[PDB]
Amino acid sequence: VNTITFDVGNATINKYATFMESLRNEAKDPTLKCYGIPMLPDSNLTPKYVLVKLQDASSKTITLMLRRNNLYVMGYSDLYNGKCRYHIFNDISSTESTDVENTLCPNSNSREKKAINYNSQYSTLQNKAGVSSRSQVQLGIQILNSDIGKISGVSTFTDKTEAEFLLVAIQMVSEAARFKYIENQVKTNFNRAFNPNPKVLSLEENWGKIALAIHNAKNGALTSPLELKNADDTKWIVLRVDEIKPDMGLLNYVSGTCQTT
Repeated sequence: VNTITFDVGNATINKYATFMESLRNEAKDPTLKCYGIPMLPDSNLTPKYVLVKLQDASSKTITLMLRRNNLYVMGYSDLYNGKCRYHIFNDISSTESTDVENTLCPNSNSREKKAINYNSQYSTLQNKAGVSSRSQVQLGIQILNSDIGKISGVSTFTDKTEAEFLLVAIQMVSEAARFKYIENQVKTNFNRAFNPNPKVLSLEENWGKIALAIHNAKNGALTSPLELKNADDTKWIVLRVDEIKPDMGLLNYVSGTCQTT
């Protein structure tokens, strides 16, 4: 398994772009694509995971563990009290939890469990964060930096603090890797906090359906309309791959052949 580092504490637009490029190039299958868009591999291709190490401005770090097949965050680690502490989501199987423990913290003689005591669904994370919509949790580089400092090396912290950090990190790492549109929202707002707009949220919620729509399209024509949102919360009825492709960084894994270019 590879570990890709993003220096949040000394970040720039160009270093975030490079981070996104590196993460997509690690995660993608070496050959699968549809309409020129790289696709994630099956659940069997090794390495099955990708690690992302987030560094704050005091060189404290938090390492996220991503499943390569779908880019979901499985858990994260940090260094406290001389130990590697692994924090696994409660919605991971026993077998995957063993991989998470041993991938995040391979030294079994100096590690500690500190579970994430809730699942990874956006509805759940929003509930723990106290918000009716994650539009209400701002994203940004200084927020991510600050959030790392509230957790890394910190004995105890609230579920709200943790859920806020996860909402931010999941969206600025996995969702941005999935969607060039979301990468670009971060870059357009690089110097400031921002609220994820209706198009961000719609893309995030529909990523799997988008992948299938593109994989199934014949000669660039979607088999059925794909309804998403524009940034002003109006409907976006997608009819051709041409309209959605620019927003895509990675397709979810879909079995079977497709139009490859």
